[PDB]
Amino acid sequence: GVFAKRTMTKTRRRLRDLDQIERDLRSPRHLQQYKETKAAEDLPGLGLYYCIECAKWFESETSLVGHRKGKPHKRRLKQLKEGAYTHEEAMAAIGYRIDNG
Amino acid sequence: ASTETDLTKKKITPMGGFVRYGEVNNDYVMIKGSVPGVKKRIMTLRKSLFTHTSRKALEKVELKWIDTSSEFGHGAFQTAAEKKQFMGTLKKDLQT
Amino acid sequence: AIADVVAREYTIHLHKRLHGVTFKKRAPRAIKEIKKFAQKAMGTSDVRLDPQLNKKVWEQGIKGVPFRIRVRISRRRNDEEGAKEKLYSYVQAVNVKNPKGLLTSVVEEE
Amino acid sequence: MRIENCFFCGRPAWPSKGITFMRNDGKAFRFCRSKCHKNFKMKRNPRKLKWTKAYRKNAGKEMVVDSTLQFAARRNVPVRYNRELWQKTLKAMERISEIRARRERVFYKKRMAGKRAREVAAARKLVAENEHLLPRLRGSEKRRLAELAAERGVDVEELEREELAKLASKKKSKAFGGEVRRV
Amino acid sequence: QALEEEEERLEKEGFYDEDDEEEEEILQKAEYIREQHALIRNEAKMRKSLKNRAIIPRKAVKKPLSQLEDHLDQLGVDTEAIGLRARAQT
RNA sequence: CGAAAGGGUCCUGUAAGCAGUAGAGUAGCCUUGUUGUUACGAUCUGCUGAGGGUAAGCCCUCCUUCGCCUAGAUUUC
Ligand SMILES: [Zn+2]
Ligand SMILES: [Zn+2]
Repeated sequence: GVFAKRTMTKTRRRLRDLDQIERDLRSPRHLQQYKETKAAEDLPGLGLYYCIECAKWFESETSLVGHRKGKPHKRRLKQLKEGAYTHEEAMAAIGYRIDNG
Repeated sequence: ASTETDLTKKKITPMGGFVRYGEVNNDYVMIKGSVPGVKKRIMTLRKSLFTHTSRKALEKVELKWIDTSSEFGHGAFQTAAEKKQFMGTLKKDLQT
Repeated sequence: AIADVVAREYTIHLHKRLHGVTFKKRAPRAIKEIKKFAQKAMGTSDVRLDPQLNKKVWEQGIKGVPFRIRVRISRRRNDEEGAKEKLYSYVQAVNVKNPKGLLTSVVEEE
Repeated sequence: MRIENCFFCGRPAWPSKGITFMRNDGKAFRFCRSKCHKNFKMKRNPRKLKWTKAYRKNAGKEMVVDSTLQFAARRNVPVRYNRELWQKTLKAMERISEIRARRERVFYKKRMAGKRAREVAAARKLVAENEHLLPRLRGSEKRRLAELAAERGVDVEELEREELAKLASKKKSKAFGGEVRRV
Repeated sequence: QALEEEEERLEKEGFYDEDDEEEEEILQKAEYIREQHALIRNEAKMRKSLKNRAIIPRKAVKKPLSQLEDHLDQLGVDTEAIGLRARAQT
């Protein structure tokens, strides 16, 4: 069940990308900038309960724990284990490379 | 349709031909912008009635590239050789 | 040079003739296109369609007409007395493996 | 100007083709067409979409380990312009393209080696199961060839093989139904 | 120069080299069998309308002697040696 | 000129079928486990950028086939 499926693909309804989520998992600084672009008082649960893999805020720790048992979270985990598509892999697909000397 | 910086030996006709026209095998005029007619239509080209007043009439044009990809879709290749080189060997190539 | 009584096998490309037709009219329109095709090919305004050919046209309902169909058109002599036309065409469906990739071919009388 | 490549599918991206997505972390994504752009907006994986160079490289259907693929790179250290160097670069470019085409054909044939053996085995199994559907002579044809053999003193098997060859040469298709005679 | 030397070495080693009538015959026979299967399936599709109606039983339909003789002749049976005329009712 | 067909150009996204020491696990037979084995089993991999469609207002084809043709009727200082 997706809320308002007609306008899911609009730019104003865009969700966070998987490579950005991978960078959030690798480096806490990048996650810190992403959380700086938000306001904690408007966040669900005052921004205390956050799943990095789903890039999602939850209203309580019980809600976050219950979300971890669902298949969307496991689908995100499987996608992250397979790896996110990046510009470097796009380069390697066509056999291009960067020459820095 | 070749330029001094694009050294591909190719003609003005796009890949698959001009849509609903065919191929341009004669001399052609390339006009900036758009013209009142449609495809296949007779065009009358006239000399300007007055001496021009703009610098655009005085500019000399240097073309770097002319598109010859297919206009029957989202064409990404300027020549059939380029399409074959990007695609690789197909099943019918070994079948032949 | 061509005799009156003659049978040829054709491939009719019904897709380009039914392109854009209203869905409840596609199969009757295809029947009329087969009649018009046979009349153009044989010169006979009297065209008779085999019921198996009608079943083949209506095989997938009113809007599921095949893209290509292989037919045999047989120009024959109208032997009935007081006929308006001396010749007529009879159109049958042909059992082939694949209607694609076939040329027009004259069917042997024997 | 230069030829770019599509981020999603890897096709050449000539000027004024496709669309570029500017992301707020500083990354640009060039797409060659609306198909690639819309699949990106739906967050499909190019590695899983089988029509992409990403999938083909992940599946091993593209030649990747080859010496002819080392000559093209994004040159971040520029070279002072030299007419002889540019002309010899053009000649080397043509030669590299020819050698790459030959090696790609060899790679594809190495991929498609075993097809003949698999198809021959399938053909043998099908024939062994359906020998009764093979072309044969009619009973009346066999009768008339037998009485021709008796009349002419010839080999009945010889006229049978000749008629089988003629029947294989002459191909005829069956037509459904038949006309009903009018009163 | 290194690429050209590699090309010469591969051409000497036979990297670009390129390579049965019984196999051709059995492939042609299998193709004929597949064509016969397609024709049989087309016949079944023509005669079947099981979504909208049931097929009339074969015992309720009189079979023409000419069609039976033609089918047996195509199968390769001497119909004159068995005498199909005396069997057929009128 | 028409109808097919072939080639090109586009659109989709990898056909049917077969096979596989891929497949969570379950049940049998015995060497009672040593891919033990056989059977089933979403899916995965290979054959396969394959299959399908392509002018209906896409392009090319004296040199790929089959057919058509110097009419008929009406009228005119
Ligand atoms: Zn989660
Ligand atoms: Zn693309």
